[PDB]
Amino acid sequence: SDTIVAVELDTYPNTDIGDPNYPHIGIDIKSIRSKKTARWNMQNGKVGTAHIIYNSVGKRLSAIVSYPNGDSATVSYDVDLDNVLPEWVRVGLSASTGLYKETNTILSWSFTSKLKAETNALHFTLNQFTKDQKDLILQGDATTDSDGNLQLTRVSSNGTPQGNSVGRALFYAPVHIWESSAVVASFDATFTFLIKSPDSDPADGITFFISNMDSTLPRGSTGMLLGLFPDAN
Amino acid sequence: SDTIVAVELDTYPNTDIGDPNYPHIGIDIKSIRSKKTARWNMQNGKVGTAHIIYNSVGKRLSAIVSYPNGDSATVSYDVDLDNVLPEWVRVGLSASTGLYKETNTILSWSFTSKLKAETNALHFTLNQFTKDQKDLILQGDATTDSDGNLQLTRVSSNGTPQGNSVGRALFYAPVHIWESSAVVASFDATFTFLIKSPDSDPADGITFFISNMDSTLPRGSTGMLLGLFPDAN
Amino acid sequence: SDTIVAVELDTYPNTDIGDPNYPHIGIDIKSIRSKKTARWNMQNGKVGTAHIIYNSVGKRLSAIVSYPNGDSATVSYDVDLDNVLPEWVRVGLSASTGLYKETNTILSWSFTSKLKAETNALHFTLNQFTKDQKDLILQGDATTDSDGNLQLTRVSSNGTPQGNSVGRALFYAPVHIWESSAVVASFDATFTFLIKSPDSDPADGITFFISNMDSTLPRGSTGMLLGLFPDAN
Amino acid sequence: SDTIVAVELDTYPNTDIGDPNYPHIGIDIKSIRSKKTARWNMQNGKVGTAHIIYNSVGKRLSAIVSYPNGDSATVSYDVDLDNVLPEWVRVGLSASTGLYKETNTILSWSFTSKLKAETNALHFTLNQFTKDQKDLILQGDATTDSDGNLQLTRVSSNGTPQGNSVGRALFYAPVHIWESSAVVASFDATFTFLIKSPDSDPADGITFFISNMDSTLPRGSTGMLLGLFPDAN
Ligand SMILES: CO[C@H]1O[C@H](CO)[C@@H](O)[C@H](O)[C@@H]1O
Ligand SMILES: CO[C@H]1O[C@H](CO)[C@@H](O)[C@H](O)[C@@H]1O
Ligand SMILES: CO[C@H]1O[C@H](CO)[C@@H](O)[C@H](O)[C@@H]1O
Ligand SMILES: CO[C@H]1O[C@H](CO)[C@@H](O)[C@H](O)[C@@H]1O
Ligand SMILES: [Ca+2]
Ligand SMILES: [Ca+2]
Ligand SMILES: [Ca+2]
Ligand SMILES: [Ca+2]
Ligand SMILES: [Mn+2]
Ligand SMILES: [Mn+2]
Ligand SMILES: [Mn+2]
Ligand SMILES: [Mn+2]
Repeated sequence: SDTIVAVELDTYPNTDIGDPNYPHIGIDIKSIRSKKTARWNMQNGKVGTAHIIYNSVGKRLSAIVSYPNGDSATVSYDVDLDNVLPEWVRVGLSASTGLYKETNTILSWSFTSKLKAETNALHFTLNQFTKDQKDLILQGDATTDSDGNLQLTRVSSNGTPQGNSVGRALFYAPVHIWESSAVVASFDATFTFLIKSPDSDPADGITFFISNMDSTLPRGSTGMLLGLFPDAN
Repeated sequence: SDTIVAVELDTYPNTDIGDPNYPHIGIDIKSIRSKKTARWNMQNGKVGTAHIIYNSVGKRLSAIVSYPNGDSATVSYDVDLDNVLPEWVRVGLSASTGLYKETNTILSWSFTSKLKAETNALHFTLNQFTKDQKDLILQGDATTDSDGNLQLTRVSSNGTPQGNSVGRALFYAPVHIWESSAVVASFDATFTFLIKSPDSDPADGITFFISNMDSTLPRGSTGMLLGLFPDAN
Repeated sequence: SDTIVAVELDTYPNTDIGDPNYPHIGIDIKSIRSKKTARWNMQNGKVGTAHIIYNSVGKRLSAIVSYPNGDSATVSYDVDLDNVLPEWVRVGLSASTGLYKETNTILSWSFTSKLKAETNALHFTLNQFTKDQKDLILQGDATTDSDGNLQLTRVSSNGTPQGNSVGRALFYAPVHIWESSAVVASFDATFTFLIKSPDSDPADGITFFISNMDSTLPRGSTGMLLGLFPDAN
Repeated sequence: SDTIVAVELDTYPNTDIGDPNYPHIGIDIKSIRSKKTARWNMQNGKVGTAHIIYNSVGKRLSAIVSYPNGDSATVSYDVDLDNVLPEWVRVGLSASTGLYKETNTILSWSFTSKLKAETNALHFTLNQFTKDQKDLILQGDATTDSDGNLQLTRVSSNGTPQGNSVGRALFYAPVHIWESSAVVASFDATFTFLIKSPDSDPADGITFFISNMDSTLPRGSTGMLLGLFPDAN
């Protein structure tokens, strides 16, 4: 059993497991059933930006996703992540397709963790994903293509997405997401993405997630489960 | 009428104007009557650290003050500061003494503002306050001493604090604390301080504050009013 | 007499005052006659990036300018800037036109100064130049337009550049570019620009510069003198 | 054969292999015989700071080490590190004792790498070394003690250093120290250390180093060879 915290860019409504009946952004604390969601107008073929922000003093996990034309969606959830995650974690990106499909392309990814100037800190930014990105752990169908972009889920040589794909990219170094001696733990994550499908109803979405160090893809996690959970509890 | 947002390190309980009956940290939104407070054990003669954190997605102003031995106090307040402050501001530090006194010594001050990589951003750190600090606006009794520390309120050549003192230090450049085109505005401030008095009941406290650009010290603002407000409304 | 250090993007060869017979990048230490230059292929209508880097341990001022297609020009000069500049400075951007013209448009500007975690530090990034940018000091013809870009030299409502223009933009807060107690002083500057002319031989260029605090535009400084020097000595 | 670039804090003069006849700081490019050295007054029992700075435009590797009382030593060497190191590396700290001994205690370590806002970047800061620091690779005698400090070489429960010790600490994630598409590669490293011996002539020193990813401690590298080289060529 992996422990999971995640911000989800859910493009396909699986209303049976709690989804609203539209594309949406959500905050997932140890369950695919988001503790809080917001309506999200996904824009086929456009490059969006997700910003995730957490603060251990305020104990609020906040996320906003937006597109160059302005359209944004925002969700927030009161949660003390020091009561959820282990001391050391890995951070990652995941994505899935199912019966409906889409590109799950990452163009850039940034993360910053700070423990507080006796500050422990970790920060990375990736704007070009080389073929052998030695500081990323790729799982499932995730690969890096010839444009220097990360393809979380399978895409054909044409460029057309495929269904029933799962893929995840984890940063190589573990993250001291909190330590006992800290008065301020905090982190911020940013990624830009390109989701494009022929489907007038694409699937399934992208997430940013935090998990225990040794986390691999749970069996039975494609489509609605976003490569994060074994079931829908 | 200046517009003021402030985190206050209130060392003296003025219970008539809403104070708890102990030293405390508070969040002040356009009034000395803190919207939220927390018990704070001030430690005479020790160097404390204040950390202030705000996020426009979460709309939570959080603050924590602590000492090297660990003792911390934390307060948070839900407020959308985009609905309170003007677009351009100055950030500052203030402090007062009244009938009871204390040193209000600043040893270091950091600020970071980010508008979101089309990011407008401003960040400064001051660990030594030279005699003519050309990037600080000093108001009232504030001066910089021979140890490279900032003395917000008057201290004699001996080193003994004086009463009925007011002093403020504002950063020279205005701060674009938000702009309309932003999806993420956020800021963080940090300062270390040394509060020392012969009084078994020192007064009055230090604040970090944000205000309109042309803000000067309001008349009638010493002691309990912390150099921020003209009255106690 | 202002004291000036500058990296120059010289688009027009004024061979009489030391220029090479091509567009070039140069390092200017208290004289328009660059201490060191490099050939630069300016690309009409494209957005370039200039990166300026200095280190007080290595005592090397380095600059590189480049375009999205890759073409770059690099120049370096051994100089101890602690022996040239005053303790407190302002940093800026300037540009000129003369008999030949060009747009001198700034789209983004970043600066970072660090004195060394007892670090004094100042850092700003400007990606949108609002109409009233309260943290920039505009001089001469410099204004901000309706696209959120900074126009160092005059451009007509059409968008066509004009000749005999001078303009400079200085950051509002002075910069502690060095202090005596430092073991490491260092700074880095970045700006992106758009230079466009109908002229098959545009003029005159853009610079990033450091100067004394009270520096205004010297008389007789347009065209080849880049708004920095009173003469060509 | 590992490829090695290193800044060395050489406390013991091994004059047979090129050392000056005093403690010194040096720049080591693929050989223990420093390309450039500087006199260094090591201060027994005091906490020093080393700052290492490199820039791909200036192609100068610079280093400065200093103590709270001010005494500093500075060395610089013109070298294009893009012509020396592989694309992906690990960064580390090493230290040795031999016939003479000393503590080789690291209290803090920071590193920052930037490829240039299409910036790839990696940055970490470690101010407390927990018992199981999951983001450090420890080699040889390196361990973390009960004060949250890293002990590169063996120290007894008393706190007394031991001779013939070797130890290295490498950051877990590889570092894209340069990529072909970059116009600016650069990095900066900082570490604070405590070197203390009963010996009026302690040995051997601490280094910061960059090496190929799979680098382990070369056989025959203790004492004068600083855990970096197999021989003295
Ligand atoms: C019909 O359901 C399937 O397809 C949808 C959309 O692709 C997924 O959400 C789901 O998990 C299944 O894989
Ligand atoms: C007795 O009241 C005075 O002194 C206290 C403590 O110094 C202040 O809080 C107050 O504003 C007055 O100046
Ligand atoms: C002919 O010279 C004029 O025009 C050129 C190019 O515009 C400038 O460099 C120069 O200073 C004069 O203004
Ligand atoms: C006598 O030489 C030995 O001791 C010195 C100082 O400890 C080392 O530099 C050297 O490599 C050997 O180990
Ligand atoms: Ca779903
Ligand atoms: Ca009070
Ligand atoms: Ca010229
Ligand atoms: Ca030696
Ligand atoms: Mn969902
Ligand atoms: Mn109060
Ligand atoms: Mn020139
Ligand atoms: Mn040596």
